[PDB]
Amino acid sequence: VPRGSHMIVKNGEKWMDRYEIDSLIGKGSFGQVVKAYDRVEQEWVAIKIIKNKKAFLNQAQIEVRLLELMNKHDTEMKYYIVHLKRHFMFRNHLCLVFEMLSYNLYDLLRNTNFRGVSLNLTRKFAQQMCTALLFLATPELSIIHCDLKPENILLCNPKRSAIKIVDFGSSCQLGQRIYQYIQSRFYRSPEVLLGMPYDLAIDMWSLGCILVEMHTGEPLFSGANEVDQMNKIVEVLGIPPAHILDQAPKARKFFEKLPDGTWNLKKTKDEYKPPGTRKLHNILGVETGGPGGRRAGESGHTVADYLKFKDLILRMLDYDPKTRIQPYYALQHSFFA
Ligand SMILES: Nc1nc2[nH]ccc2c(=O)[nH]1
Repeated sequence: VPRGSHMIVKNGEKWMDRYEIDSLIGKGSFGQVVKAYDRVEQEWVAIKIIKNKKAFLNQAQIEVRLLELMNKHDTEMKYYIVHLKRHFMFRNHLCLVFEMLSYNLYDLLRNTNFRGVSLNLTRKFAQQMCTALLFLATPELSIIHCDLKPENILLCNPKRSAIKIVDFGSSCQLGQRIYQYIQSRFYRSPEVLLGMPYDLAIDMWSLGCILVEMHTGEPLFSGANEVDQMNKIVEVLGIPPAHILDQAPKARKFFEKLPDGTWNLKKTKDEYKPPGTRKLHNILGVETGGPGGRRAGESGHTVADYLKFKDLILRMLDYDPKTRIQPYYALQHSFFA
């Protein structure tokens, strides 16, 4: 019995007279992902190999149950979610066989030297992500991904705009509270930072953050820790509404209630732009040629196009999860007309 939790996988070995192991795609907390040729089906697959560790086996069983639930649906909207072909035990590890995709949206931004992709390509990603979130919001699914980020959105083909969401390992269904901290910090909603109840609206928050980053090349809210994160959110969006902070278990981690009942930022131990003064209108360069002025004298980047993009993003970054724009209504926005 091996001492380590990982599977030993040798490039070029063949599993079960079927899978020809090519190479390592990625390592993660869960285990590893290997590129393999399925000689039976004559196609590339990505095999996600789960560590022999109880916590990761449990996350992976949730992942399998949620992906299989999604597969029973007929709608074309299910094809924005990575397809689980099958799963098996091999050398005492749970192995999930996925369709093979191309590189992730972070890799795409790196290939721009972090100058961002066009507003036209951003629009195509936005429309597909809003469709994927509408699918997850189907009542019988009610799935919260809980870890949307550029690294978890993959292109199907390196020369095309089609994308899929991957990695439902941290996912849950509406009403569940499983993990103490959720979402990647730069993409983490205010309700999660505040220790408030969370629903599918946390994934729309993440999507808003992602789409700005895809066009500017830089994360909207690049916090070094939860306090720095909330402070970067407040630079752009102002102090959250009182009706939210008055109910937030962790309001006093970031804010302080003054004698008159109004909320301000908490005093530091002893630097940010004043609340609401880092305007998204200027981050996007709506009137000034887009990010860094670089989109002036290119088509598809008009002031009208930028106002529609800014307006949709600010509806996705509503502090109030009850009023934040829902996928069904985001798809009807004039940005997609
Ligand atoms: N390239 C690639 N394809 C994949 N499909 C499913 C997961 C995954 C991945 O991590 N990389």
